[PDB]
Amino acid sequence: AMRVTLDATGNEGSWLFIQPFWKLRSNGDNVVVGDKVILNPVNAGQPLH
Amino acid sequence: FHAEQEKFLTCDEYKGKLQVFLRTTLRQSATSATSSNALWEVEVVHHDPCRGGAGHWNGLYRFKHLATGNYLAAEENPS
Ligand SMILES: O=P(O)(O)O[C@@H]1[C@H](O)[C@H](O)[C@@H](OP(=O)(O)O)[C@H](OP(=O)(O)O)[C@H]1O
Repeated sequence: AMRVTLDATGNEGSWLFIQPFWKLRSNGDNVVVGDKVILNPVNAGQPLH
Repeated sequence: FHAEQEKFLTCDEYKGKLQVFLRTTLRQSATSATSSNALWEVEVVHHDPCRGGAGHWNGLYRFKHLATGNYLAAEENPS
């Protein structure tokens, strides 16, 4: 896997796409509280596990 | 259309009785798998039998199979 850490300043590795985990949600739809999502790093490309 | 399985709700006769199921399709586009047996008419419950109109989230609904005319319902599972 690839490492996940906490950085005070931050960098491009903090960019995370929030993708729908349910088929009833599609890109461009508003995220509703209580929903299950996938946090996919933009550069790494592998979702948080 | 059940999105998670990407399948249409269909009612058809298997051996001698009508059963409700989700039909599996080999089409790449699941929504393109359209069949006449997967057509349902939406009925809004109203105190007036002859009155329809727009539905509401808090209202009651019935589903009628267009091809066969039966109504969707739930019964006891043998298992
Ligand atoms: O790609 P082709 O060679 O045109 O064949 C089509 C498709 O690939 C399936 O065989 C079938 O879908 P189902 O699995 O849903 O039967 C469809 O029938 P249809 O016309 O009844 O949709 C065919 O027309």
